[PDB]
Amino acid sequence: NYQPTPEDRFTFGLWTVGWQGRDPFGDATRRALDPVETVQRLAGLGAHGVTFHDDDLIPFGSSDTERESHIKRFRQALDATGMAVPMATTNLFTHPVFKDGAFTANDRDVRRYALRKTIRNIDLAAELGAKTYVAWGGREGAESGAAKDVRVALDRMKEAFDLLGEYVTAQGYDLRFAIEPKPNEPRGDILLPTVGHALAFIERLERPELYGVNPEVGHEQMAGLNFPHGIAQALWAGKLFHIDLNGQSGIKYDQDLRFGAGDLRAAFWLVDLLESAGYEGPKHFDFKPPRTEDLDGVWASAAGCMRNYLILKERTAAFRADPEVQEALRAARLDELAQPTAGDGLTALLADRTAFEDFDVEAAAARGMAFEQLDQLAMDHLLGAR
Amino acid sequence: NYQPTPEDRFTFGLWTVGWQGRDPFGDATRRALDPVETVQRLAGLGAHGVTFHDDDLIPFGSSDTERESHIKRFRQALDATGMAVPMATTNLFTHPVFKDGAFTANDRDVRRYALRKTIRNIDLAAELGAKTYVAWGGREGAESGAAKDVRVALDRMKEAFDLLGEYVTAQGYDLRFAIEPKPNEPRGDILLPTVGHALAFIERLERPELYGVNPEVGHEQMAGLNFPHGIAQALWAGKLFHIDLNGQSGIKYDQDLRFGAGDLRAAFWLVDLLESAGYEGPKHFDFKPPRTEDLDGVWASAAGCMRNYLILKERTAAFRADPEVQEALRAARLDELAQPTAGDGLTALLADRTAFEDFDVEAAAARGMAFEQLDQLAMDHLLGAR
Amino acid sequence: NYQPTPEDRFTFGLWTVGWQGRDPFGDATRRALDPVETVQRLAGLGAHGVTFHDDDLIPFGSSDTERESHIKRFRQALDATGMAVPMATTNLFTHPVFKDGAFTANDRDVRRYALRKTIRNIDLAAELGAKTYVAWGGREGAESGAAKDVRVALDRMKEAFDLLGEYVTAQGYDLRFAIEPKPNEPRGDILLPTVGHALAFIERLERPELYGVNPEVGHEQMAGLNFPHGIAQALWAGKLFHIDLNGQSGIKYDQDLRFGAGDLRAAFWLVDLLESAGYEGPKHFDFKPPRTEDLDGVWASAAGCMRNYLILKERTAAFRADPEVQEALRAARLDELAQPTAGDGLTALLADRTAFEDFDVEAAAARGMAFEQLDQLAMDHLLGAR
Amino acid sequence: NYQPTPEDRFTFGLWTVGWQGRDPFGDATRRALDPVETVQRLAGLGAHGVTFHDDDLIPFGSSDTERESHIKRFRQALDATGMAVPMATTNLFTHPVFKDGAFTANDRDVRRYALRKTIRNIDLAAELGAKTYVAWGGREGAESGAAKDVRVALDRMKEAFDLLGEYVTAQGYDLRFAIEPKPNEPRGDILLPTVGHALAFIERLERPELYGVNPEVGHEQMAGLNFPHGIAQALWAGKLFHIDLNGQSGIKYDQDLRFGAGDLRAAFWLVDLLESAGYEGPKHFDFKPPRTEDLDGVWASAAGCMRNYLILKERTAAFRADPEVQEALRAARLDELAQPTAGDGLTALLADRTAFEDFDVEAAAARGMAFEQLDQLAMDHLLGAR
Ligand SMILES: [Mg+2]
Ligand SMILES: [Mg+2]
Ligand SMILES: [Mg+2]
Ligand SMILES: [Mg+2]
Ligand SMILES: [Mg+2]
Ligand SMILES: [Mg+2]
Ligand SMILES: [Mg+2]
Ligand SMILES: [Mg+2]
Repeated sequence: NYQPTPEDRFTFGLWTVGWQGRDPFGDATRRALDPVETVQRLAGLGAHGVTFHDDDLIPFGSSDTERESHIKRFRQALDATGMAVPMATTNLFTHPVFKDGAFTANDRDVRRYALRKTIRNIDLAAELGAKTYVAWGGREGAESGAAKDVRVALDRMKEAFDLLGEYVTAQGYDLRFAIEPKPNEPRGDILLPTVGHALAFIERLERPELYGVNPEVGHEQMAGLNFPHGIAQALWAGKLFHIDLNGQSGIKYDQDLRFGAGDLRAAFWLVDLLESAGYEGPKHFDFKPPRTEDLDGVWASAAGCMRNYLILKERTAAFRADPEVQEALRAARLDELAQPTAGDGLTALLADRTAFEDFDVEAAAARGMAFEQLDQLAMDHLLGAR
Repeated sequence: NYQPTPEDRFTFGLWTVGWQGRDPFGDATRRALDPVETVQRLAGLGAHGVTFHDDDLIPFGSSDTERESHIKRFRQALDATGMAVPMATTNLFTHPVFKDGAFTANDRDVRRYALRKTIRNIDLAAELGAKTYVAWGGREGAESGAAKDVRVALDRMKEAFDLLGEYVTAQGYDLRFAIEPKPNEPRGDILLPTVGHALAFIERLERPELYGVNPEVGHEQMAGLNFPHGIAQALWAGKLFHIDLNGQSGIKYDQDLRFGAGDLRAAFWLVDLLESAGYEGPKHFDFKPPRTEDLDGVWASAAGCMRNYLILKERTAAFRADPEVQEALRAARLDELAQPTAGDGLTALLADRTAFEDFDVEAAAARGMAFEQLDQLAMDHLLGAR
Repeated sequence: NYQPTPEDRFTFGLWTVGWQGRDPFGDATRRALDPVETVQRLAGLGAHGVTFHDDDLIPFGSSDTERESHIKRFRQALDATGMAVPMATTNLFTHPVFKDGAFTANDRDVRRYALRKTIRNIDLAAELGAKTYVAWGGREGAESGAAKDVRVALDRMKEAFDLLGEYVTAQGYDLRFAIEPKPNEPRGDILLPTVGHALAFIERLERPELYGVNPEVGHEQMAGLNFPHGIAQALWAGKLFHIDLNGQSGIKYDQDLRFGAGDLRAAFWLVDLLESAGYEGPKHFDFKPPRTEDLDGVWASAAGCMRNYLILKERTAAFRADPEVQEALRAARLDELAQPTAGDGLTALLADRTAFEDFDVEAAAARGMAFEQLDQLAMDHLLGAR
Repeated sequence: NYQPTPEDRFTFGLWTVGWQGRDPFGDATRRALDPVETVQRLAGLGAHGVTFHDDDLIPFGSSDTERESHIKRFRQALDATGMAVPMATTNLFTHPVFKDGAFTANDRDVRRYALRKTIRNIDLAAELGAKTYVAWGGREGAESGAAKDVRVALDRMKEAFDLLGEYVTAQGYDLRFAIEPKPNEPRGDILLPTVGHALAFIERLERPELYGVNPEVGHEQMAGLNFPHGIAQALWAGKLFHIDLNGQSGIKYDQDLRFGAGDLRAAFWLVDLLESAGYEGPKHFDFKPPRTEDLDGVWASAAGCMRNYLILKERTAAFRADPEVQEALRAARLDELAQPTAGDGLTALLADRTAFEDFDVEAAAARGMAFEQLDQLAMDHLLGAR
């Protein structure tokens, strides 16, 4: 059985299964969903919780009276189901006012409203229990080269994040922020386009420890990059506070496909890394069930997300448990890459003649890497052909 | 006249015009070049200096006797011509021993030799006058997911860089390091794949002030990204210690085309940024004159690099000098993006009702950005159609 | 003053200037437009005419009576402004019924509703005077491998285009069909993804003379292909019945930027080929005025498209008439490419010893191609630097 | 034990296992191989045969006498191992003389040397028993816009393929031609960039029955295209004369990875289509054993290719025979896609009111497609989880 138990820590966004199918060239094919219904039906599927946008839970223009009730209805649903809200975020992209940006919009009033919209939802995620607030600067970018000065916009993004962290520190909320990076769509080019680009911005902030990254599979495969390597660098820096799982079939529009689909081998490697690294955070799914589907094909696609990750857990664990693989990893000197290069020091490395004058480049170049053998061992494990 | 004077600070690599035309599917079409000849012929073209690889100046396997003379011949050429050597680097990719890596190779002896090869050329760049040493980890990557643990390899890259900075600090060399980032080719995926990815690694080093980035146009256009935005973030962090200029015609093999070719509009924006920012460093050209050309088409392609940048200097300066553009930039509230969002503070932003309750999202959303007008003003300036 | 006149045959879509700004992450930012408004304003901007989808002119569900009023309004505007309707097409993508395809939908009733919607608007184009009917299978395609047997779907695409030629041939209309190819978006992979792919599909039709291509610049650049080259092969086959001009900044989503932006050099080589071949057809812009813009920005974008085209007409003509260029071309032996390779015959080539035995292969290979000097001449002719 | 036998018709290139590791940034890492060595070793690995370039078997410049000895050696090996030579091709890319193209080179003497080199090796293939001759115009293309008039170059490609069909038709050989399309590398843009582009070129030939396609998986995936779809259109046109199996990790350089790697799901859908269509031709691997590997790694890569294929043969067959899948397909109405859209005729469809007036468009659009349940059934059939 590859069934999900809330111990698997699988989370979905209200907007995932809720996607009504309105694409750029077509209209909606599915009706709108209730947040309460989604929490309930996602619970019988084995999920651990749900994440949300402000605009997903509280309609825009809603009075405070309507707001409190939309929340009370949602909390009674989470309480009665057992669901969690590990993460929250702000729609700072859908409304026409967020056309040129939110935090980096050329118009100051817009910037100032984006901050107020976000601070309000931060307050909500605090009382609901969320430990991470994600930010996706989807509109923070341009289609022309003189419409935004990146240098000056990175100043307005720093300000906003450092203001949002001055509020969390003042309030005493147990929240840490996570930047979701995308290279294009909805804007032509987005600011902070990669995991590395956001990881750098963080170290230029005032309280860099409150900020981290929320990487998405297809957001990096949209740029031709290896998401597992990106997760590795963010792990290597301690800045994987959240992750978004899905599928992407090339360098094209953001498909937001179910996990496992797209590049299957890269999903095998992703599960290998997270499980070797001990990722104890939410495994969040940001997929858009295709507009050709109905509500039954919506829940089927959310169960496949969970089933596919679980099948990969079993295949990636069986792969590292295999003595044949463990011997092949040793054949490929992966054990010797964890050995420090110059623990003797620079002075003693500079006196090693065996590291230069008495080194046989030619014997060493003749040494094969045995990488092809290790890789077919992986493919047969992924396939269950062992 | 769009002629280059050594005040333009144009530099080329010995390997650029020296490229003999050996591609993956074909053999060389051009003969090898002498370093001395290249310095001389690049000097009559108006260049300011030349950069070099160890293996470009000193053949591999060369005795110390041969080495000193290859250098003495090169220095007499630079002295007699007036050429500069602003930057140097190490071939840690061509030799078969660097197949799986140099600094992050699974085999420790290889790692230890890569360091010794680099420390030797560092010494040379010191005495020659170079102020930047560039590192291109072209082989630091994989084609399979179990052949390299990125987390452990980033540990071996940190060690090597922190060892190379322990040597520069001990020797007292006026050198700062620059990481050249590439996403793929020669390996399937390379470690530190973007400018952001390298900018992050730097802030995880022990002496982060000695390290910076050397971005290349086509290395970022290979990933679908906007090189001007990348230069902006690196500028915004003070970590543009060097730059590599060329052309790339899409997400494909590294074409290393002349500057101006490829995405011409992005080269207009690149020159705009560097000149607005006051880049006072070397404008280095990393182009491979096509293998269909002869030595006369080699020097023509190096003169076009310089001519194209100069034509763009004149068009980007005329664009920002135009009152019509200056009015359009004000129409697009680019002046208002340099205004801080909440200089009144968080407390006063939280008390501004005009930033939330009394804000007319609808009037603000109705406001157009006038970005299309500013952009045609740029296109007509680039074209000289004003 | 590169100013357009109706004699330039610049057309436009009603959905181009009409785009309201709705993208997959954002609501509409602009109001809907009345076709009579579009006709009149683009007639003051120098256009030759407009084009349309069925549901752009007659709202979906409209009764016959409402239908005829909408046409009569439109026609009154055309006749008053002198603007013609050179091409028509059908919306087979916006409605949910089309979510798995129109002619290739897995359900037969939808495939029949498509042809009928279509034939209904082919009559209308015959009345309005259109000479080309364009078809774009944006919904013909898939995101999954067992959702569409492409081979069976092509039999359904053949059936439809062949039923559509039987109807035109029976009613005696002076209309020809053109296929707009696109590689992806809205579907994961779209059937007939390139200009070539549909050139081949056309040859498998019963009446292959009624069918050509509507290439769109951005569509080929979403697969990393050379648009001038593909147009060359449609010009060679004789199947360039219509052209759709826009702009694209690489392999991403269909940005539908205004013509000239994206890759200026590609636009430079398209206007060369188009004007050296005598494309007497309509120069059609299928752009999307960016959602950051108001209606004044919108009309400024349509102006840019036509201005940008006419500048390139001025610089490609000057290029091909430059005596320096006409000498560079003879040096690159582009005159000899026009000489038949073997006008003497097979038996004569096989008897020739100068084509094998006595051919000096090392001399031919030492001859340069002089391609870089030619290209710098074209770069300076594009930028007004000659 | 998914173990290959010659009855599986798995062929190989001599340049595949022969690759020495030379890439554009690196020297050779492996020694050259003797064709007799390759024939024998791949005969112990379960292959049906090998393929070859002219210069892979007869060194360039070889005298007729040296020529005949090389053939006789090779043939002795073939006859001893039972391994056949199913396809031959010509190297028209490695020598400098081919740097601007072979059949489309701007110089006529090179265009004639090409056809003669070629015809020389077409004789050889007729002797060795080959039934397909493949042509790959890796050098036919350009990096500049005025270096090649594509329309005139296509007239030179037509001339050549038509002179080549006149020679085969005169000598009575049981050989057919196949075009290997590739989008880029070694040239900036290669002519006939896709499967479709050459399907159309073939139709413009005098004897269009002697010409099919040699699609390569990685070549289409270097343009972001679906290889199973393109093969479907070659199977539909009847022009799939040969297939080249490898692996590719997205839009980058031709990695020529071993089959199975890159996108496993694409390989899963290719083996489905190939085995459901009855492709009786040779299953040819055009991979490049990575330069990180020794000769034992090399032979392990050829084994992987054939093993990976046979596993997919096991899982696509089980998929299409699963009774659960055969019910999912009927639910996705893939049976109705096989029903003609309008077997009743045009006049009967136009009389039908149930195809317009009385069609319930909102019901059809509310019906789901059940595409996600089908695909999870194919994901679990691929991974052995059903
Ligand atoms: Mg997404
Ligand atoms: Mg997300
Ligand atoms: Mg480069
Ligand atoms: Mg470089
Ligand atoms: Mg388009
Ligand atoms: Mg179009
Ligand atoms: Mg290949
Ligand atoms: Mg091949």
